Amino acid sequence: TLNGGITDMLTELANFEKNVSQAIHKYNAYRKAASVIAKYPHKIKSGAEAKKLPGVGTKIAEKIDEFLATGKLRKLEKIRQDDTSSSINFLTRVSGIGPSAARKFVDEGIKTLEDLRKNEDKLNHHQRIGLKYFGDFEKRIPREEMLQMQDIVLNEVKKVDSEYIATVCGSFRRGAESSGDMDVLLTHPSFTSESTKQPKLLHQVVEQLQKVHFITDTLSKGETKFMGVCQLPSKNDEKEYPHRRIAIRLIPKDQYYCGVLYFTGSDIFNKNMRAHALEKGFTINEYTIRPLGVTGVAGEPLPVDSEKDIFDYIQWKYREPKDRSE
DNA sequence: CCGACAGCGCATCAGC
DNA sequence: GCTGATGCGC
DNA sequence: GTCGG
Ligand SMILES: O=c1ccn([C@H]2C[C@H](O)[C@@H](COP(=O)(O)NP(=O)(O)OP(=O)(O)O)O2)c(=O)[nH]1
Ligand SMILES: [Cl-]
Ligand SMILES: [Cl-]
Ligand SMILES: [Cl-]
Ligand SMILES: [Cl-]
Ligand SMILES: [Mg+2]
Ligand code: NA
Ligand code: NA
Repeated sequence: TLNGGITDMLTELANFEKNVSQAIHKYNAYRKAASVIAKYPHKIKSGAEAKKLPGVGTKIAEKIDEFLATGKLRKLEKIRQDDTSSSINFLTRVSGIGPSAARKFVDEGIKTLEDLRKNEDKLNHHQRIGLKYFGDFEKRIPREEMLQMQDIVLNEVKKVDSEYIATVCGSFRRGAESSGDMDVLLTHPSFTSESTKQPKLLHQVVEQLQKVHFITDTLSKGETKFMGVCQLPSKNDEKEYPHRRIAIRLIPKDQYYCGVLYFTGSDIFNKNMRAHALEKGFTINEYTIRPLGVTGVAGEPLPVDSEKDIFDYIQWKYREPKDRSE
């Protein structure tokens, strides 16, 4: 946190652009600016010293100069005072409600937690669960809790079928001391890029996790992706753990390294890496890395046997998960 | 300038 | 019912 | 909002 103030300001700017102006590129520019300034190993002394970083342009440079001078940003003062903005911004904190739905509620005059609660009949399922656990979802997960959750998830998966491999990814895999949610990569040998020799693969696991009351709620669910709610069991007389977001992603087993690379993140590191891929003439997704032909179209999956081969293809030295926290 | 800016699964709706 | 577009999240 | 060509 050499520049906690600056990166905070840009995050806020990013959030405003995304949630209020629905200007998704401004949002990503601000987020890239914050990321790169966050790993910059010096206390920034000026807008111009910042301009030197890539992703920091002129507009962001003046803003940073303004911030270093006054301790703030007037553009943000105004935004904070603007009732309709703060309301829309607030509503997009409920899982399942984004910039559009938030703006639509605020039009109807639904602009607070109280308002949301008494208009529940107006929410889709996801939004309704998001609201249920609003408070809990605001809380981070200490890694110590993640270790307990991991041990539950992996042991219950092994119980359904010892063939499953479940790998906790996301910020946990990058060694963070706390995580927003839990992201779990799932593989079984019956599901490859060549075939689905068994159905319900994800269902079974979800079912087993619900049966032991680990999974309490479902936000959305398909054949290969689950997003719902879970809870550590508490002890006698013991106060309950908060409810936690959980993602479970079933990926073809012969496509694990591309899968674990994707799910390990961070989201900004994934973006940078994939952008660099395109520059090298490749496209990377959670399944494969493919070459782009002159025409532009993606070719056939290159052979991959380690996270590192993907790094090799695009001429990046390997970065351990802990160093992918952008 | 000016186009590109990562990639995609699931829920919901429109239009048929 | 379907596909295609959009919203929302990982 | 920023950047590469
Ligand atoms: O826009 C996204 C979002 C997520 N992802 C990936 C990478 C990421 O680490 C993973 C899990 O997504 P999260 O939303 O859980 N972010 P993360 O786990 O890295 O941080 P945290 O959970 O601690 O808030 O899925 C993307 O590639 N693009
Ligand atoms: Cl934009
Ligand atoms: Cl400010
Ligand atoms: Cl792979
Ligand atoms: Cl693919
Ligand atoms: Mg996570
Ligand atoms: Na720059
Ligand atoms: Na939200």
